[PDB]
Formats: sequence, structure tokens, C-alpha cells
Amino acid sequence: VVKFSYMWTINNFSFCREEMGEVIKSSTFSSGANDKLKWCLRVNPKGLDEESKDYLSLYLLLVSCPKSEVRAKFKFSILNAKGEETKAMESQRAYRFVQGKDWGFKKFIRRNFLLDEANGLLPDDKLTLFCEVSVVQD
Amino acid sequence: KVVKFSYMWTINNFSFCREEMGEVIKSSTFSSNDKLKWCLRVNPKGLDEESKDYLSLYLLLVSCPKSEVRAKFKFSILNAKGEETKAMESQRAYRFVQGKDWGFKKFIRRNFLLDEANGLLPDDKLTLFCEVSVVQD
Amino acid sequence: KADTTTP
Amino acid sequence: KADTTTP
Repeated sequence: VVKFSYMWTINNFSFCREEMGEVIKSSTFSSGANDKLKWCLRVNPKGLDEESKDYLSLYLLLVSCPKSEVRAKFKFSILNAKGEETKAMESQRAYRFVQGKDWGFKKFIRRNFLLDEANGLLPDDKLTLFCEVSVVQD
Repeated sequence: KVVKFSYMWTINNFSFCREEMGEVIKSSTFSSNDKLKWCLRVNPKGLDEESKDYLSLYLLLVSCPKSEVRAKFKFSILNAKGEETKAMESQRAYRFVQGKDWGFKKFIRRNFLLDEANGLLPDDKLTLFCEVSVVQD
Repeated sequence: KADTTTP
Repeated sequence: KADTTTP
């Protein structure tokens, strides 16, 4: 079981030009260990379609070509100004990842809740995401 | 009894980090235990005058452990392809009490890091990688 | 439940 | 080797 975490900040989130269906890609990161598998995070700031146009969509994607089958559990969450976890969403089981396969949450969080300054999820208009993954299978 | 886990962290607009010698950039906490919390501390312009030409990187134990903690660690920078570069590891295990840090005063030369020819700040982003192996008791 | 954008 | 900023 390979465990790894990635913290990713999107500056000036409320100004992102990405429209519905378009994606903001994180830096490519690595689970390390023996395989050195490569992953990235993908955010749809205005969802993928009209069904989820009210939501931010968040997906974990396997970038590299795995030597064997890859199964992984994951958890996404937002860090407030105090650095505390909030609005977490996690997989209740492991999912199979082939190269280029994405798994995540089409409706991770409502845009209205995120941009409401009372919730403190965009200090200095920065969106900080925290991704925790457990690769169960190679 | 060895628990292994890794943490990655992308600092946006790294060249614009107004920190001077002694100033600190702190990561978020990370773990996996789930109770034992760690954090990374970065001195972008060096820790002291000896390391003025370097960036300093430290691993810090944040939580209060209920038993003795000894950990090995490895720091590296990820290039745009996510590959580990400029790796530097402790080689040996170190004892960690709450608030104790271990790391490298001279993790990487500031001139090598800031030179665009070396390609370690893609889009002015510094992505730090830390792998920890810990044994309690 | 987690979802995907591909088959 | 690794260093610390603490005793």
C-alpha cells in the first residue's frame, strides 16, 4: 500500500478564464516508492456540462503507463485559511486506474458556496486543494 | 513496523517569494498514523549566512507523539514530468520529538534553482517532494 | 460515489 | 549529513 499526499493552490481562482467543460490541470506529481507512478489533478471550475454547471469538478488522473494493474482510494478536501481540512470527499473503495483514466467527483462543491467569503475557502482568492491517495495495487 | 508515505507541495510564483534570509515558508500538515502530523519548512533565501546562497528544507514533527519516533526522510524536486530531481536523503534515521526538525541547510544552490536553463521552476512553480519512513516505539 | 469521464 | 535548528 503506497500512500501519498499533494497540496495544490490555484491563484486568483474566481478570475479563471476556464469556461464550462474546460479543465485546469495541476502539476504532475508522483506516488514515489518503486513504481514512481505519475499523477495529476484536474479541476473543472464550472463543471463539465449543464448538469454540473453549478459545481466545481475535481478528478484524479493516472498519467504514466503502469507496469501492472493499479487500484487506489483517494480523498479530496479544501484547506481554509487556518489550514484545516473541510468539505472533504473520498472514495468509499478503491478504483481501477489505467493510463489516462480519471476518477473523481463531478459535483465536488458548489461554486456559490466556494465563492461565498463567509466560508473562508478562498483566502486572498486562493483555492488550496489537498489530495490523499492510497495505491492498493502496484 | 516501518510506515512509508510521501508528500508533495507546489509553491506558485516561487521567484516572487519576498522572503529573506531566515524567513520561512510552511507547508500544510500531512500524515499516515493519521494522528502523527508532519510539516515542511522552506527557507527560500537560506537559513543563516553560511547557507545564504542556498535554499533550506526541513521536515518537522508537529503533533505530540505518544511514543518515541524515529524517521528517515528524502527530499527532492519534481520537474514538469513529475520526475524526482536533486534528491537528498538523510541516509540514517533521526529521532523526532514534537517541534523537532531535521533537514538540509544547503538543500540546493539558489543559483541552480533560479536558472531557467535547469528547468526546476516550470511556470515559476516549485514542486517539492518528501518521502518519510517512520517507526514508533 | 466517484465518477469517471471515460468508459 | 542532515542538520537541525534545535538542540
